Amino acid sequence: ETKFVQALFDFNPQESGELAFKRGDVITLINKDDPNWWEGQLNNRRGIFPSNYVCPYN
Amino acid sequence: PPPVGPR
Repeated sequence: ETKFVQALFDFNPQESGELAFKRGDVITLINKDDPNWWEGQLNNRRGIFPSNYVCPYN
Repeated sequence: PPPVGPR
């Protein structure tokens, strides 16, 4: 089952390789192995983000 | 909005 998560708050990337998203955005999970930095896809973009900025959606 | 942890 393809897992998703929804953005709780906006997240403006500080370093390269980080996924930018607005609150309410639904992100697709690629990697959830590291408890802090998860990797996902948002349309065209792909990158890591703070897990404490999202919660499950689907 | 919680603080972003160690990179």
